[PDB]
Amino acid sequence: GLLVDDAIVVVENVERVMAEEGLPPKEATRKSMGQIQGALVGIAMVLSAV
Amino acid sequence: FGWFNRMFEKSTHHYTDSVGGILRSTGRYLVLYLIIVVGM
Amino acid sequence: DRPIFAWVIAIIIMLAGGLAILKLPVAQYPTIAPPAVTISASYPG
Amino acid sequence: GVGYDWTGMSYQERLSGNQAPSLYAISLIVVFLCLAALYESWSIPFSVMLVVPLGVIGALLAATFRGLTNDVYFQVGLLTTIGLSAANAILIVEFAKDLMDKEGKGLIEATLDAVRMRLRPILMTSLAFILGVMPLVISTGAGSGAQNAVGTGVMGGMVTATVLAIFFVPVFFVVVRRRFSRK
Repeated sequence: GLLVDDAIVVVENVERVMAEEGLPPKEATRKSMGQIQGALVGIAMVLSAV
Repeated sequence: FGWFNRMFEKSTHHYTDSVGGILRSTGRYLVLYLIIVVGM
Repeated sequence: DRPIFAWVIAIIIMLAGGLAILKLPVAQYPTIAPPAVTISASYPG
Repeated sequence: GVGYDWTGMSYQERLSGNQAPSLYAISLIVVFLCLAALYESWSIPFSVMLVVPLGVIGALLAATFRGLTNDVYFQVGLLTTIGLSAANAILIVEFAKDLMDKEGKGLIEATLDAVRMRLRPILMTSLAFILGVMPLVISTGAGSGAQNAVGTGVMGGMVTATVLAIFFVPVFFVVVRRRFSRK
């Protein structure tokens, strides 16, 4: 599971921002991970915590 | 056609304003959480 | 440089050394001796 | 002069007891800790830390209402559905506190906006998960008694970690009830 689910967010977030923001290119991906910066590193650091 | 239509109706009110319904309340879940925690 | 991150790094270095002090009971020395393997036989009388 | 002693099953020093209280202990001192990395305050490590019983509740429900019992596969099965459940809570708490602070306010009226655009992941993440653990829960009553023990403890603990963690108790009360009302 886990591995599919940590990747599902960044794949979806681009499909999410194109439907919302309207902007289609690479710059749409760019800003998605702006809200998933610690939601990748920190979550992994507390995944390992258990 | 409209398969996206089902959860879109579930999103607004049936989820969004439903959450705005229990944030309007809060009180009941101070003990319901404890019912879940001490129940487990 | 913000504080909350560093003040957690200290806790890692706190708990890592706090678990390493659990080498109790820690012996005085450090083995200095060049290894001594001894053979012994007894022929009575 | 009859003095007792213990041997093989007499452990020695192992089991689940004297293992679990030091297992979850440092699985709590660090769970709280790195939940402050890029997160900071004493708020957020309750905005996630306390979403754990939403996972457990269904895991024992799956164990008790089936006949299965607390083994190693249920032990680690309880452990996966706890950080995986976090990866949804800490994910919406991210969306929430990034809608505040870094963005422009939202005591109640941006917590909704945060939880208005990600129910795709939080549900399809779970949907692909539930069904991925479905060949484990049964499918084989001969191939393994291990896949059943590993799988039932997951999805049972997952369904409640999905439905009760999508709208019910801890969630939202995580950024509202567990941040303010006091400070």
